[PDB]
Amino acid sequence: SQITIQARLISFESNRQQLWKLMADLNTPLINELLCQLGQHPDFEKWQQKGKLPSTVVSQLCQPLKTDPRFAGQPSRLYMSAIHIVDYIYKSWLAIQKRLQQQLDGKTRWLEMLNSDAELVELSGDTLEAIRVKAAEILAIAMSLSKTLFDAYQETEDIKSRSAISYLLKNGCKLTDKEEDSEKFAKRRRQVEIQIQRLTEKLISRMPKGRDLTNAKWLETLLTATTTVAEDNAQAKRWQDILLTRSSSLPFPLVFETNEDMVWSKNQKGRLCVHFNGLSDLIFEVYCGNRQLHWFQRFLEDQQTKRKSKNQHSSGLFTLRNGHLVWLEGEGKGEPWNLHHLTLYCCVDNRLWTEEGTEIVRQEKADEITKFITNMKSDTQQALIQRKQSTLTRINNSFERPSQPLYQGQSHILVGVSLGLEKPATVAVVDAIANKVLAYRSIKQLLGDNYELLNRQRRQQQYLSHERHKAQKNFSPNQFGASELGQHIDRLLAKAIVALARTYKAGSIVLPKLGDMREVVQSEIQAIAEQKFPGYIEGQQKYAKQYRVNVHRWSYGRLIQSIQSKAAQTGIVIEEGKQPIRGSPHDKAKELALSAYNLRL
Amino acid sequence: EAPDVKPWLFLIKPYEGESLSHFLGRFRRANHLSASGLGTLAGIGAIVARWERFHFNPRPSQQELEAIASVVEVDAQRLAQMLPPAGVGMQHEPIRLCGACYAESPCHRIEWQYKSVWKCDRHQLKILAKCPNCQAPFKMPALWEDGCCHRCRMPFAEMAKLQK
Amino acid sequence: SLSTEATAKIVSEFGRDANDTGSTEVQVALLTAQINHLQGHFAEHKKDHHSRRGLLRMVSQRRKLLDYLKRKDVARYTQLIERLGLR
RNA sequence: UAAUAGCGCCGCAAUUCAUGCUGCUUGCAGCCUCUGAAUUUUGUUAAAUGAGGGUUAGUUUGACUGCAGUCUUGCUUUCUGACCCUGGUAGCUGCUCACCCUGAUGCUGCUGUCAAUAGACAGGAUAGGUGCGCUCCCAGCAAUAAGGGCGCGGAUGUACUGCUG
Repeated sequence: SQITIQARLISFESNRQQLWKLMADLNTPLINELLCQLGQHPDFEKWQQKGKLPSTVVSQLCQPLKTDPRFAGQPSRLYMSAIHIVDYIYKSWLAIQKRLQQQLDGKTRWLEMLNSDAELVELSGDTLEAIRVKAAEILAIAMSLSKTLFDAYQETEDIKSRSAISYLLKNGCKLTDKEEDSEKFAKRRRQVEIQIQRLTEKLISRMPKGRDLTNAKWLETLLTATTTVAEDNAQAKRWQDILLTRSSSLPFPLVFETNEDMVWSKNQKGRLCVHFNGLSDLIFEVYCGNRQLHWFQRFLEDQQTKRKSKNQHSSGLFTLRNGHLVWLEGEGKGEPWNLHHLTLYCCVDNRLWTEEGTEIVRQEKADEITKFITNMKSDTQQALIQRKQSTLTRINNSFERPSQPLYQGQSHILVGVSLGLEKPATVAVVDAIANKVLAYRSIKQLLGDNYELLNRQRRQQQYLSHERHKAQKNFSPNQFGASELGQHIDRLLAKAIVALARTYKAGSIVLPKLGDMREVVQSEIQAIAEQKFPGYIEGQQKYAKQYRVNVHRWSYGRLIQSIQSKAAQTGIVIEEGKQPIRGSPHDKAKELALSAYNLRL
Repeated sequence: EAPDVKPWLFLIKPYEGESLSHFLGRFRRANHLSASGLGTLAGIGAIVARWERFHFNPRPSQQELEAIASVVEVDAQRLAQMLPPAGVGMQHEPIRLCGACYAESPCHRIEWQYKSVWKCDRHQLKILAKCPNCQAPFKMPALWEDGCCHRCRMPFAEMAKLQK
Repeated sequence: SLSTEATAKIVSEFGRDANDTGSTEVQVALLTAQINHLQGHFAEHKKDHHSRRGLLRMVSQRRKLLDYLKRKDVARYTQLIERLGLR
């Protein structure tokens, strides 16, 4: 449901320079608090096993750095911004590492389980029919299915008769009469080996890096490498890998996770202003287009409404949720605080705009807070329960807000969206009780006046990829791509799909479980290419470049998110299902929506 | 059909220290094979055309040497003796020659490519890296068909007289 | 790259003879002269990517020439390191 | 002079139905006047796409209250228009070249005038090849993909853009 809106902040130099000095000084303990985990912390491998960072460890590394002679000059809210960012860095990276570990194991199982029909006969000492009969018994026992069969191979080895359980699993949890081609099986088993290899490589990841602004390592390395002689090829390359590294120009943003830690006001000139907790001397002026101003007026109205009411209304329902203050990169020459541009990005929960939507968040938080208090039931823990119960009481007192009746769709009408390489979207609206398609749309309809933009995107990707190649050979800085055009097209389709869902009173939009299509294609094309260029690895990589590149450029996750966002701002439910391997783009969309309807029970 | 013959090739016996590039080169002259033909017969594909150039960037694996062993009738453990021992760094750019010993055994010895070798100890002579008369660099050891310089046609055995 | 006079000056000082057109002493010294003129520009023009390619090549050649000389003759190597101010 | 072919787009033409068009049998009959899918065709002062590099806190897509009245901000991006340029000297620096053959995701390609030297002057995004483009093709160059040939000097214990500038 959340959105991010933005404004540039304007102030006189003294204020934009003082804030830069604090952020160039704050950017450094964001580096030192990474290193205090990256190599200093002894428990680190226990966290990599569990997949989660302990909720207090970054604060317990930061608390003694608050008096460090290098870091002591900063407000209490700038240290909380440091702790926030470093918590979110590790809390992300450990959660990436854990899903990779789980995938590697979850296929190391399957590379053991996957056997040819002849190997099952040898391993069982029995007929492939005896295996078909035992596979029929195992389905009769089971009737969670695929997991239950995996568990019944992980348990219940059963005098190697788990051979028949692998026979079900390789057949997609079904009986098969046909006996398989050993060349097709060799390609299949090789794809798993490739996925296993690729996972054992990706299992090791570069320990998350800090944004060093100082150039000190680079300058020290330059004067070392030019005046001294390396003792090894490894040392001479270690200096090369440092000297090639581009250094950052921007400090990490400030994060203000409490909405009240931004204070709003109106300037004499009638313009809006803002100030931050601990920087309450530095008034900043808001500059934003009238297409976004209504939120910045709402910020000040939410604040005035609470202050006019003796704090009896809660910022648990303030339209602003959190702010990220960032320096966007400028152009040309000048001091960093005169060259770059302070920009304030406000997280906003869009459903807090209206009274009917605010009531949803009131019920959502009142249920979550009630459960929290009953799960809790020590000294400061009682003070925390005072924060919570003052919220649980205050959240019932309403802000005066715009009214708009909630959208309601028919529980039987669904929009199916089918994504692919040639057709980025294609739509079928199904009445699932009639089994009747109400409408279909192809791309030429689904973004209408804008259909020239798909042809533009394909021209621009091809044109600009060649210009980047020509530019790199000359060391030109000019490096451009179609990324913002692809982002616009994915947003045009997201608006049109939801406008169509509203038009037909659909209860939900259905999006495919595409999963990691990029890795799957990379393994399939490799297992095939190894049969056509054996030993010539450069020829294996050249086999289907344009197909592999087009799959790595395929924006399916960004279109899926663009539709999710616009649907949840409108109130339409999102649902999911398996996308058919065969059929036209329409048939894919039709069967996808009907499948998601069948999954209701 | 054949009258009771056993399937065969022109097998060759390896010399006391020749390089895998040189041995494969002799094998594919004893039988008339191309480098990609020998790789195809062994079932390892285009790999052989690296090994003849000493392009051991990914090193010869146990499974690839066993595939070659099934063609050339030399076991994988005797094929491994025609490659550098574990951690002995070789160089695959300048092909190098003793020439004094090439009269005692016409072969390219693997040891002349080691980064640690600068003189032949049997003869106490500096190793060559180009033809002593015309300064031409030697062909890859698989191509040592004539046993002489390819430009000025001076025998490798006569380069014994022109070194150190 | 160096002026004509500057090459002639360097080769006449590190060369064992006026006809010593390409000894390791000469080559390493010339590379050292280039590198000493390129670090003064590359420390200032930090955006000049095309010159970091030139520097990293030119330092890596110097090291190969020095490693070759070290094994060939340690006395020549020691004198050359002194005369070029390297460590 | 040349650019025949291949590949990707753009419509134009059908041919086959529907997500469309007439009926009531709310699912059939019927056709292509629209709006759309699929195949196949085309290169017709047909039609439609059409990347030389740059320029505005630009306009419209906005909020609230019963389609009328108030308030309104200049954020981040995608197009369509329009206009401008096709650059100037003052240093620093990378790469490339003895000389040849093959010729690469190599460079170059507009109109007019003067020279017919390789370059100036004045116009200009129509700018080599086709309806429009390419790593494809044609023409010239090719040392600055790569491989091979090979001259004289330096080094020659594996280093050698290391010489011929």
